[PDB]
Amino acid sequence: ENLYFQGASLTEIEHLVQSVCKSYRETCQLRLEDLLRQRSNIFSREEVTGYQRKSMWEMWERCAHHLTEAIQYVVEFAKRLSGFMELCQNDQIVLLKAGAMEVVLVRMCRAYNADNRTVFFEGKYGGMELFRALGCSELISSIFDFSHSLSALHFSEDEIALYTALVLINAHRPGLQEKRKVEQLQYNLELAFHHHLCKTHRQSILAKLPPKGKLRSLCSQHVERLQIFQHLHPIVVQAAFPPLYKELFSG
Amino acid sequence: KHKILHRLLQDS
Ligand SMILES: COc1ccc([C@@H](NC(=O)C2=CCC(=O)N=C2)C(=O)Nc2ccc(C(C)C)cc2)cc1
Ligand code: NA
Repeated sequence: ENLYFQGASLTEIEHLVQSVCKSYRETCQLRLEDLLRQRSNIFSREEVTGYQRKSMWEMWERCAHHLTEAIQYVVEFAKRLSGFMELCQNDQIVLLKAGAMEVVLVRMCRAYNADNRTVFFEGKYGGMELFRALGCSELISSIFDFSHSLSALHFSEDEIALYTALVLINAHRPGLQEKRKVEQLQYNLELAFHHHLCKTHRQSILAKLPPKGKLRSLCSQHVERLQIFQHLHPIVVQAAFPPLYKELFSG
Repeated sequence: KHKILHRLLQDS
């Protein structure tokens, strides 16, 4: 069904690198150059206070929407990814349900400024104090710490492209029907990532990459904080949360 | 259900 579902040669690994980098460039949602230029555009003390004064349900809804929009670009990235559309519909859904949020969390490090510990949110850069109305400081601080540790790696766009393809194409996801097909696809993508790192003398980042349990823990904490919000405002989730968000994180 | 996800995946 696809070349990368079997053993690939060096030349085909080289093509896979260009393919993944292209798929990512066309689906990155926000341009890195726009994110870097906006670093000086920081929310005022008055603006931060206005966000803190917002109700919990309103902040949750704003955040669920922005996350949902980011996930749509991840779905488009998956669709352009070599071998993804050749997998069955069950496996594509399994891979996106388990991995879309993890891909968004990795993509996030581009919108995060380690110099002043601020993130790009609704047109400007703000610290974690901007999300105080959410009432999930542990999850927010954990996301900020994770983006801070990824920022220290100084990832290029090509490295993000390749690493993020691997976050998504994970053959160990429970519920995969064609596990062997996913395994071979993951192997070729592992080779493509390691090949590009070898070529750019960036193999030193391999030991510095976050453990796979770190991304799973963040996702499990997200689903947990959602359930606590759901108990407090069930009609807010049912009526105002994006349908795509509920499909991935509620059930 | 996976209504939205199926639709996004099918929409070519
Ligand atoms: C692809 O990477 C990003 C995607 C979106 C954003 C931010 N976008 C917006 O705030 C936004 C504004 C208006 C709109 O219509 N759509 C999105 C974004 O979502 N920021 C963000 C940052 C941190 C968090 C959590 C820590 C709560 C959540 C959202 C940042 C990086
Ligand atoms: Na960063």
